[PDB]
Amino acid sequence: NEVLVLRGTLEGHNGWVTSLATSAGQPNLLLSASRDKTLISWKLTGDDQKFGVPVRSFKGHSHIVQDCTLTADGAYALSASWDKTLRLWDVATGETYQRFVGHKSDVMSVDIDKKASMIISGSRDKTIKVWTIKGQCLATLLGHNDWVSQVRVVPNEKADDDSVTIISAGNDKMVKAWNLNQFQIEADFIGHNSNINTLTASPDGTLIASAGKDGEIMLWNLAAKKAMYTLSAQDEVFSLAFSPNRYWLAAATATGIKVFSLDPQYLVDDLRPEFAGYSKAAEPHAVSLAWSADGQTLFAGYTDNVIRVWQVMTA
Amino acid sequence: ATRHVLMRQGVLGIKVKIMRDPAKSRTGPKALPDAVTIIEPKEEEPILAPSVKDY
Repeated sequence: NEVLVLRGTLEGHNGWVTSLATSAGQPNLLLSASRDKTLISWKLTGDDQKFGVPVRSFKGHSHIVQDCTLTADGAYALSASWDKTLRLWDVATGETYQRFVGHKSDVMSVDIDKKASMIISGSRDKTIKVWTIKGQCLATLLGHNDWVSQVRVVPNEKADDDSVTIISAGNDKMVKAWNLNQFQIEADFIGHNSNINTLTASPDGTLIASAGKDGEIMLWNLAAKKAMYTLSAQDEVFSLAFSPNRYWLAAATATGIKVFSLDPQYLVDDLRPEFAGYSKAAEPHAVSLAWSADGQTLFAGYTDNVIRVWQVMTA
Repeated sequence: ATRHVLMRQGVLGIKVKIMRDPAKSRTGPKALPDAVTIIEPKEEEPILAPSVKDY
């Protein structure tokens, strides 16, 4: 039934959209990512023209943003980039509470646990490093031999003990899940055929996805740690997306979005629309995606310089 | 170098030009500006199926 219809975008950046972020406490309060050294804050007013007011740039690094994770409260935006950081931005404002420095090779990430505290970040030095909500390390993990690509938060409804769990990534072709308090050892994902360039997580504590340079999307549990639904999607995803509470997958496969539908096992609905003056090898192929925090609004993002948000509505 | 020889006859010049092994060196450079050198990647083994551990 669900005819998914393709609508007004929100265009704005000069470089190349490379993440994007579900606001995670004020789902308007969009908050978007970059390549050309900012973060254009887009409202969703919504009211039609502009779908819905590009109200704070935020400028820079010196170099290219690969991320922009919102807090558990959702008004404090956490940077990264190719000049070896963080720089915690204020969503409201233009400012740098705490330069977090220290890496060597080019952050690839950023994420924040359910209370806004013991943050993490991958790298190319081939680690990891915790930097609390101060430029300071708990510790500097080293179990991987590689470019560890991405790490995620998971959002726990066994109501949290308190010695918790997070995750990771990927040229050694593996994952590894680090107690976020005292980085202990828990399981990994063996097998794959090249680069793990992403992963994702459950919106309670028992779901995950990884993904593709091979084609296959190798799925989860964390609270079963057993390898799952093994799909086959040709090119790659660069750019994965849970609906929050539907059971819909969203990931941007080059080519679709393949909604795969992680219950039964079907292709509902592929969005490759809209398109004007190209030689293929121009599509202006994505690099970040999200599901309205409250879970409709897919904020579909693309290279080019035009975000193209595309919600699901009625038959 | 130029080492002035004061034969009888008439006078000379000598000129030597060593070249140094880029490796044997430490002085700055370890090559020419030309020399581009390459690894012969790695020898990997394919897939299996899925598979995971508990620690």
